Amino acid sequence: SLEPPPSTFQPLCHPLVEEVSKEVDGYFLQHWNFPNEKARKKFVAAGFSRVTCLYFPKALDDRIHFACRLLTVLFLIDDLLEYMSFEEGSAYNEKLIPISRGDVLPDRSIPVEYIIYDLWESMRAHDREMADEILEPVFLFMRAQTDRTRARPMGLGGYLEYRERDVGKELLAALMRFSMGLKLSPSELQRVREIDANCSKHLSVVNDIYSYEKELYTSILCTSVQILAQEADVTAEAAKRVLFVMCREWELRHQLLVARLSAEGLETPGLAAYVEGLEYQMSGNELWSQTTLRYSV
Amino acid sequence: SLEPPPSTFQPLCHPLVEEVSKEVDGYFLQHWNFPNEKARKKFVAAGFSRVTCLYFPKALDDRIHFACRLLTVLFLIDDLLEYMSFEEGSAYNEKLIPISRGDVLPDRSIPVEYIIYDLWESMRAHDREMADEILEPVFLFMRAQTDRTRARPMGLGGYLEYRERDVGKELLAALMRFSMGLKLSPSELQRVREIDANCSKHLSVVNDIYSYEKELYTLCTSVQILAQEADVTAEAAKRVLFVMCREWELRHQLLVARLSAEGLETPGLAAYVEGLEYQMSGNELWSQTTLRYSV
Amino acid sequence: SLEPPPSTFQPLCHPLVEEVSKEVDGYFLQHWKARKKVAAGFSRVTCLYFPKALDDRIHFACRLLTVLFLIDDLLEFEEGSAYNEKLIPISRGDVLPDRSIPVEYIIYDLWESMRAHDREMADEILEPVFLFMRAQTDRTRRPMGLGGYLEYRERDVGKELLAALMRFSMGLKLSPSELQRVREIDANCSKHLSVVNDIYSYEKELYLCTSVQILAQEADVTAEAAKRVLFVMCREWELRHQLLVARLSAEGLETPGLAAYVEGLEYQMSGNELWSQTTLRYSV
Amino acid sequence: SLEPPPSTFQPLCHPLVEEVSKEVDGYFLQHWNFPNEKARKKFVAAGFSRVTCLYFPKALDDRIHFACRLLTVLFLIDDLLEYMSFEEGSAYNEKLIPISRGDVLPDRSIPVEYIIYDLWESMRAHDREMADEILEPVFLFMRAQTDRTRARPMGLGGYLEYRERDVGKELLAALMRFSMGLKLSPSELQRVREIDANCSKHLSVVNDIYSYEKELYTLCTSVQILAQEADVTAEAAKRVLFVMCREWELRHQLLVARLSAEGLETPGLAAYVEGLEYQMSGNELWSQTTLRYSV
Ligand SMILES: C/C(=C\CC/C(C)=C/COP(=O)(O)OP(=O)(O)O)CCC=C(CF)CF
Ligand SMILES: C/C(=C\CC/C(C)=C/COP(=O)(O)OP(=O)(O)O)CCC=C(CF)CF
Ligand SMILES: C/C(=C\CC/C(C)=C/COP(=O)(O)OP(=O)(O)O)CCC=C(CF)CF
Ligand SMILES: [Cl-]
Ligand SMILES: [Mg+2]
Ligand SMILES: [Mg+2]
Repeated sequence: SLEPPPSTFQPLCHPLVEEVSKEVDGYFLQHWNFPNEKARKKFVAAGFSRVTCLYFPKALDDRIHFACRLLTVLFLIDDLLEYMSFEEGSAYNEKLIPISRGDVLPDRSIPVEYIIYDLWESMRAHDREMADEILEPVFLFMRAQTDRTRARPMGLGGYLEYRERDVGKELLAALMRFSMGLKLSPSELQRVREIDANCSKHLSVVNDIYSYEKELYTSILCTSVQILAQEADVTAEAAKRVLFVMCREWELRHQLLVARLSAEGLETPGLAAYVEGLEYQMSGNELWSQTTLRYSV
Repeated sequence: SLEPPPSTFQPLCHPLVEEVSKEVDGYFLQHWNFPNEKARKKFVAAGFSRVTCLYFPKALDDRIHFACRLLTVLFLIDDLLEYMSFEEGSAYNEKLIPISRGDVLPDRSIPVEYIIYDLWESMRAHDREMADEILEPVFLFMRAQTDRTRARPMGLGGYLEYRERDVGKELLAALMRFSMGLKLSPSELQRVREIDANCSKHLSVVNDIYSYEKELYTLCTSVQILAQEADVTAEAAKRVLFVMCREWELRHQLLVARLSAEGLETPGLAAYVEGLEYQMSGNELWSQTTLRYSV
Repeated sequence: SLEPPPSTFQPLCHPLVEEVSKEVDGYFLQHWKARKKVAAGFSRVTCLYFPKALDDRIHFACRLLTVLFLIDDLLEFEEGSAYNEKLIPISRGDVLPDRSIPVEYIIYDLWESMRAHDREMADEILEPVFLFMRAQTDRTRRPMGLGGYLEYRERDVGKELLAALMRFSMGLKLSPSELQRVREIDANCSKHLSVVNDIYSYEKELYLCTSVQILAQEADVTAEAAKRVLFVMCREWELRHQLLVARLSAEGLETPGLAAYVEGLEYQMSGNELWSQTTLRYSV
Repeated sequence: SLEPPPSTFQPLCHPLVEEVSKEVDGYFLQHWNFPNEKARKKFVAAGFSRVTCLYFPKALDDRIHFACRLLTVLFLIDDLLEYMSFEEGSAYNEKLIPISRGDVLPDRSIPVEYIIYDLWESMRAHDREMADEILEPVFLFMRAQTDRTRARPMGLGGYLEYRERDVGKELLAALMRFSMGLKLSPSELQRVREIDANCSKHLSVVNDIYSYEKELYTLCTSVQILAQEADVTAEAAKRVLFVMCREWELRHQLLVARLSAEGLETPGLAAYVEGLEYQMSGNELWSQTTLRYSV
């Protein structure tokens, strides 16, 4: 099989993983309109709350659950969208957006509508200012869930630059800041721009490495594995390995940029905690990619 | 510095290296026109025959000197071109091409001319049939020594496919077939087409990796390219490219076995495919030592 | 030899152009060589870009451009990012301008007058403007092919600054729900503006990143030859724009505000062309 | 539908077109094993010798038939290859090569085998020198008919650079020189490198413009690539590309004038570049009329 190269990074989980998993999972099991029982067992087996704790281990104890709820519903909605058309899904989420802003009261008879309205109302209660900060990142993501992918020849360079702007990863960085109470200033973010780009790249390639077998079932393939294999003319497996070393090079560069950021006296306490959180998203994303059933054939 | 990742390929120097060295080196130490003495000293150190012996280890004991000669003169000529222009250089070699075919005569007063003539007459003398096989390969190559790079940005893929056609690595393969008395038939060579590209690509990247510093002083190299596309330092890029070379090495082996499974292959190809394997490991050792890449 | 191919897009000019031009030019030419020329046609471009702008807002746009144009180039130590960055806080009004340095109180007053006419929409242009100003002062690049460049330009900031400034000029209120519906049309439009720009500014910018150089290399033809091919490509995007607008309408997603928005984008393209040809900024 | 933009070039056919066709047709009509009758009917419809007179309208009267025969057999062999695997076809043509060289006699009982042998035996008999001059161009093509295309992300520039090296266009140019009796020296050919690359792109793109739909059933053409990089329809890409083709026609005229103004144009090159012009004009008409692209 495939062996991951040496890494100075290691996966961690949020301390309250078990308590939150129970809480959040419980809520949805009683509120979410699940199809049959096999579905409820498939939901618990997924442990979305646990996935979230693996991504945001350094999240505040009284905030980690918000993230678990947020991602949980996003994962669920993403599954529903699978059985819908771009027109349907687009309209579906576009409706939940005003409900998320809290500018439209939900139809209490529809689960997803009040779960969303409630989740955001709850969030604004805990921290109005920061809760508003993640509104845009979330919608940007939601709208992207139903966007049509334009196919065009892309070399490794173009592909990687494209992933640097991935909205899913942008959502994770903004959600992580919320779960950690990190209110970074405009100057501080523009200060870690390279770090973010590098990280977003890491997360994506790691996903490509383990999601390849899945996507290669085409019964519109956009992945670094495919691109690196054709450009270097090697097998997909050969490309996966090469891509993995590249990822370690991005971990190194991360440490370099973090050292540079500090050496220049620009590492405020927040950025310190932030760039650390990012290190855990990278290691967390890797363990997840290696186990999640989403990538299972 | 840079630590090369594990390889199952091992270099090998041709046994007669030391003798063919004294021989060939001498031939040029009296015939070729060297400026002063410093030129000669350096020349000795460069050890072109040694370099050749590292690339063609399995070369027939009574043919290894030919190669050492062919590459010593090209290495020599190439060096002179660094002081000539695209018009001057293109003609310089363009003039030597006919004489090489034997269709023209070598002005005996002109070192380089009779050496090339004598060199070839000698080769057709040993093996007329094969001494010709490497006429075009050498020419197509000589003319390439004076071309002007075109203006089009290349990505990793474009650069690699481009290196799969490298005229130089093509010359090597041909000069090796000659040094090993391997008369491959057209149907065979094509059967190893992918094997030639994968190899040429391998030789070029290893070269890039060790020649980066040198070239960097003013660029078409896999190091700068991957460094820009992946957005990492040149060093990080070298490490990645090196691992990539190991994949090409593993691929080579597969291209070799696959060649026999779907129909075992003649001793010629079987031998040739092995010769290619030695150029790869040979080139690596060279790249790590040749002063050509030193500052 | 540059004979623009046929186009169905007809450029419009704001009827108050003459009025506002002298009005606006007469301003900076008081609060700012022996030359100063004008011949550039700043307020003139604005009027070609936003011909449907509201009569009482058209001068605002001319001022924001007459200043942004005197900055993009003109006054611009290849990292004088401190110059621009020192004008953002002022723009928001969080810092007062030294009545001595024109470029300062010009920005201040300018923005203060924009909020006073309409705060909401005035604040909305802030970010789009800063993003433009923050953009390009040198931070660019890796290997760029045609497709990469056009894709890069589909998300151009200046092109984003125009749509922003345009909505403010016409008093067009659009929700992200509606803007999201016109992403394709925006990307397409942004390309048209950038390539036309590249075609006529090739000489000036050459005195680099431009579709003219790239196509010339990839097709291996001269710059002028590339300009002609690029022009035909612009006519295709014009056709695509119409098709996209047709679709927006049929898909029942067209709303009055959106109907005006698209048509306005058409004006920027046609206007951008007429201008680029005449403007002595690229030495006609 | 698709209206071709203005052009200063015009298609031209060879005068002996009617006689050559008759001659070349009858020959194959009796020596070539046509499955039934439906085939012979189709065969005549193709007008292979008529296609040749369109591409080489300036061919010598006593040579144009050599071209028609050559293309006809290649066309036919291309069709039979469609019913063979890569390994099959590769071995099929790999056998006709040693035969074309005249090095191995044909099995007179197998049509394709003795039709090739005799053809080359004939050509050498008319101009041994030039005949051998085009052996490699033909073999380079034949071996490409059974090649596996390596798919990789490719932009416009990459695709065009690749087409400049198209073996088919190389064959037409080589075959054209043979048909026109133009023995170009190495210096002359090197002198028209750009011109050949420019023309090679032109023929290749015009083909793509008209073979798109055909290939658009259930991969590697300038149409799909430009449409995707510019985000326009394939139909629009075709209109843009056509204009580009006129630009290349312009480039051709300017390269000839410069090549002339620099005193580098010879009587042979003059006839050659004009021959390429008609190759571009002819290829365009063919692309619009051949049934090879229909449905
Ligand atoms: C992005 C996250 C939550 C967003 C909610 C959802 C449904 C994310 C899943 O969207 P994608 O995974 O990007 O499409 P994909 O499966 O890759 O073809 C946290 C981690 C999820 C990942 C999914 F890839 C990876 F980090
Ligand atoms: C195929 C030959 C040698 C193989 C060893 C190699 C890779 C020689 C390298 O030839 P170069 O194109 O100049 O790359 P470089 O920047 O000098 O390292 C013949 C020697 C030819 C020369 C001129 F081509 C001498 F450099
Ligand atoms: C270049 C030649 C003729 C010019 C007519 C042309 C442009 C034929 C081109 O047919 P293609 O659509 O390019 O598919 P191909 O890969 O060439 O089989 C002689 C080669 C003979 C053929 C017969 F099979 C090739 F098409
Ligand atoms: Cl030209
Ligand atoms: Mg500018
Ligand atoms: Mg410009």
